[PDB]
Amino acid sequence: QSALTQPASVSGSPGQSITISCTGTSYDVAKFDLVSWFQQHPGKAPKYMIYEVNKWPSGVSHRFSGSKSGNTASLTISGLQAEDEADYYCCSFGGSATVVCGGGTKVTVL
Amino acid sequence: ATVKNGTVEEMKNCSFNTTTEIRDKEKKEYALFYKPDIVPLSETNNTSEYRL
Amino acid sequence: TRPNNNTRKSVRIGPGQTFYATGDIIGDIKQAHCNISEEKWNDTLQKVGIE
Amino acid sequence: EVQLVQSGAEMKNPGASVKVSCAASGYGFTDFYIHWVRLAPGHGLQWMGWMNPKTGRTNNAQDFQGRVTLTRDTSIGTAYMELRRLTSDDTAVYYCVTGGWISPYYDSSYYPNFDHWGQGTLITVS
Ligand SMILES: *[C@@H]1O[C@H](CO)[C@@H](O[C@@H]2O[C@H](CO)[C@@H](O[C@@H]3O[C@H](CO[C@H]4O[C@H](CO[C@H]5O[C@H](CO)[C@@H](O)[C@H](O)[C@@H]5O[C@H]5O[C@H](CO)[C@@H](O)[C@H](O)[C@@H]5O)[C@@H](O)[C@H](O)[C@@H]4O)[C@@H](O)[C@H](O[C@H]4O[C@H](CO)[C@@H](O)[C@H](O)[C@@H]4O[C@H]4O[C@H](CO)[C@@H](O)[C@H](O)[C@@H]4O[C@H]4O[C@H](CO)[C@@H](O)[C@H](O)[C@@H]4O)[C@@H]3O)[C@H](O)[C@H]2NC(C)=O)[C@H](O)[C@H]1NC(C)=O
Ligand SMILES: *[C@@H]1O[C@H](CO)[C@@H](O[C@@H]2O[C@H](CO)[C@@H](O[C@@H]3O[C@H](CO)[C@@H](O)[C@H](O[C@H]4O[C@H](CO)[C@@H](O)[C@H](O)[C@@H]4O)[C@@H]3O)[C@H](O)[C@H]2NC(C)=O)[C@H](O)[C@H]1NC(C)=O
Ligand SMILES: *[C@@H]1O[C@H](CO)[C@@H](O[C@@H]2O[C@H](CO)[C@@H](O[C@@H]3O[C@H](CO)[C@@H](O)[C@H](O)[C@@H]3O)[C@H](O)[C@H]2NC(C)=O)[C@H](O)[C@H]1NC(C)=O
Repeated sequence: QSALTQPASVSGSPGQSITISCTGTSYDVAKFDLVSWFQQHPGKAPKYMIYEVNKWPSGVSHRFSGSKSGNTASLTISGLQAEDEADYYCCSFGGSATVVCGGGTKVTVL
Repeated sequence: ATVKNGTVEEMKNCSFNTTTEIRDKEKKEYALFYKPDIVPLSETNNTSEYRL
Repeated sequence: TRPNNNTRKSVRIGPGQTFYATGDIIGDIKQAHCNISEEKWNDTLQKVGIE
Repeated sequence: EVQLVQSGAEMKNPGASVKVSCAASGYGFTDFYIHWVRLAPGHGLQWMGWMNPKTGRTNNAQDFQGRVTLTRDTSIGTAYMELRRLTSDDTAVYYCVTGGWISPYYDSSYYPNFDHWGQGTLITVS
């Protein structure tokens, strides 16, 4: 199990509901509500979209949102745009004072 | 082990020969101890030999 | 609070009894401490000064 | 604003070791954790280890237990990661990050608040 589990790729037209979920063990997302999501376009940074499960840092549009349910944390989606066509990675708290990342994603807005 | 600048609150990592359950046999084992419970052993100068 | 994520280490010492000790410290090393609200302490010491 | 401008890309062949340096500006260096993450060419993303730039204490992914050792020079404002025992699987676009603020009273090291990043280097183990 390479790091956290994630879908390989997800998609959906504007107006459609989406969730790009990320799942870990009891030594993982369950405990501390420590999960975050990234926005990587090609040849750029993994732009910083969500952290502390639900919060969005400054510079983020408040369409983006997140959530936790026990062993998984779901990226919550609204109002798709051509900018949302992007990777959606996942990194969280891993035990023994580490983090553990996710397999990634590619969105294709339809 | 040592750290400089700022501040450091470290404790010592001290090894000691232990008598295992076989009285003939001994093995090297270690434990971490806070400084107040650890005192240098020899009245002569030695930077590594300590006592409880 | 003691923030350090200490570990339990056990050592057999003589026939059938175990000595315990700390193993590696997990995570980053930090300082133990205790907190008090400032204005409540000022109020306590002022009311004690009144007496 | 804030940047953690890394070095340029440099590569050796499998079995050797390589280097990447991670600068910082303008914010102070000794005040936030420095994190190293790896994004392999046909994979998701990985984590190398966290650097405490003040005391030098570090922890690293158990995959890289002996293969990686992190260091820093606070006066310059730069941090170093050196990966040994290389393979082609150790190709990636390597990134360097400021993690969370450092308090003396609690452990914020493992918080994945990968706020600001380095500008990236293409280390194909060639
Ligand atoms: C017992 O009692 C003790 C205390 O008595 C108690 O300990 C306290 O616990 C608190 C709870 O955790 C803790 O609070 C945190 O404090 C963090 C630090 O905030 C202070 O410091 C910064 C310093 O800023 C630097 O750098 C900036 C540039 O970035 C610069 O502008 C500044 O001038 C300064 O510069 C440095 O470099 C200069 C170079 O020249 C130099 O000149 C300067 O001198 C300096 O060296 C200030 O900016 C702050 O305003 C504060 O003064 C604080 O960051 C932290 O909040 C973050 O984390 C929280 C969770 O821990 C989140 O909930 C929160 O949202 C924050 O998250 C943001 O920040 C993190 C970094 O940690 C980042 O990774 C995130 O992505 C996120 O980013 C978003 O917000 C930031 C703004 O922060 C935006 O900029 C971004 O764009 C994003 O939008 C906590 O608030 C407190 O510090 C601690 N007390 C002490 C003394 O340590 C203890 O817990 C008690 N015991 C018990 C048991 O309870
Ligand atoms: C504080 O210290 C404690 C230890 O005193 C520490 O908790 C430990 O965390 C490790 C993880 O780093 C736990 O190890 C697990 O062991 C089980 C075997 O029972 C494995 O199944 C686990 O691995 C699975 O999950 C991984 C993802 O996390 C997968 O990648 C992997 O493929 C496996 O499927 C894992 O190795 C260990 O059990 C705990 N021990 C205790 C006593 O809690 C804790 O993390 C430290 N930090 C904090 C903030 O508490
Ligand atoms: C406290 O001190 C003891 C020793 O005095 C430390 O234990 C030693 O840790 C090292 C590093 O892990 C061990 O050596 C390594 O072993 C592996 C084998 O997998 C090898 O591949 C490495 O090259 C290296 O040699 C060593 O065996 C171990 N010693 C004992 C007796 O267990 C301990 O880590 C110290 N702890 C702290 C917190 O300082």
